Amino acid sequence: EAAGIGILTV
Amino acid sequence: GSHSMRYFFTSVSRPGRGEPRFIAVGYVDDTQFVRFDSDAASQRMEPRAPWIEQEGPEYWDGETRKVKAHSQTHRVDLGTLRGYYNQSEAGSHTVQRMYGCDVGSDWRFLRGYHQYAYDGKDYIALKEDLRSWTAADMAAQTTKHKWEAAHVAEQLRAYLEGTCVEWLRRYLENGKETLQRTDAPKTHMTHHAVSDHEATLRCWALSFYPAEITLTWQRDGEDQTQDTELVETRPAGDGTFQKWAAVVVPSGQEQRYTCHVQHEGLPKPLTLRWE
Amino acid sequence: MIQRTPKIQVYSRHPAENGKSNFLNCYVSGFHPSDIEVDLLKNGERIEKVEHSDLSFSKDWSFYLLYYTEFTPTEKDEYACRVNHVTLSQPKIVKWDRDM
Ligand code: NA
Repeated sequence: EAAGIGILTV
Repeated sequence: GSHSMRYFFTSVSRPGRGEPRFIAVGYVDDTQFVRFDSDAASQRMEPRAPWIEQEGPEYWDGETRKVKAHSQTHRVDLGTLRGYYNQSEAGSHTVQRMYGCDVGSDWRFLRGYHQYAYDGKDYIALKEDLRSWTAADMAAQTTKHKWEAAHVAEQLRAYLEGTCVEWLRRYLENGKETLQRTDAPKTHMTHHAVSDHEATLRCWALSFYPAEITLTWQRDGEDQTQDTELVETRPAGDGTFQKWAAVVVPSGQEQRYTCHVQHEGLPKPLTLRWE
Repeated sequence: MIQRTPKIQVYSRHPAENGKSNFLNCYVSGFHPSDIEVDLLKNGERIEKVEHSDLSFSKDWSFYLLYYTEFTPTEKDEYACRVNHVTLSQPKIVKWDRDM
């Protein structure tokens, strides 16, 4: 499963 | 016996031709198992391995939701990065992100990673402690301050040490026939004259899995690193890999040369000879 | 801006035997940026029946793709892969050499 948290715009 | 799960995301801007192209793929070791392409008709995360097909509707719905959220974030990022670097609309630019986790032979966590690149170069990466950032230039320092203030590393660490490892274990179990196999390379060397005084010696490895392999040439036991042409390990298309290494040698000297093959599938490393 | 040239390999999935079905592969790796044109050629002409893998990349950020088609080799038919990319000043043709 991929990440559902922690993936934020730079 | 060691294993990895990795997700790879690529977003490419296309000036005056619509929204950026977005592609996601996911791998366990050297076996792909999911994909998403923004240009495709389905707009779904899709299976690309037989053993992932058994996951139910909630899986596919949830993975599709996540990947679309990644797509939207990288869409914004292309705009932000053009601002950070004072770049125009005239050209196309590329963002890449890759993350995932490694486990050893006992399936226990070794390490986690999360790395981002802009236009083919390191931008920002999570350090090995999963608590701090390596920013590669001044613009990436801006991202670091923002990601520190937003506690992104804590979120990523929870994923990498928890969810990532748990799902890698499930996949390893469900796809055991494919994923926990080792196919030893079938090896041979070929010999062809390139003139009346020289010959190409090529060392082959075929039909192997996983992709990790070392092929080296020796002349009287000395490594011929600078004189060896080594090609990139390449997919046969059936789930196995191929690789060759070549040297050009004076005719008559073949018996001085040996090829050496190391792979996790071999009970012992092999030495192939011309005598 | 970083640009990296594709390393192109043209080869068959299994050891080729005339009259026995097989797959023809063109593997392009090591390239950046991702925009690339790859065609398999049979006696100089574009093969229509061609699939490719999903775009992925290596530890060093460079991209790779596999283009492939089912084929049945013969004595007379000549196969190749034609690749264009911003790093190549003209399209580059690599011929299939079954005797490597
Ligand atoms: Na070109």
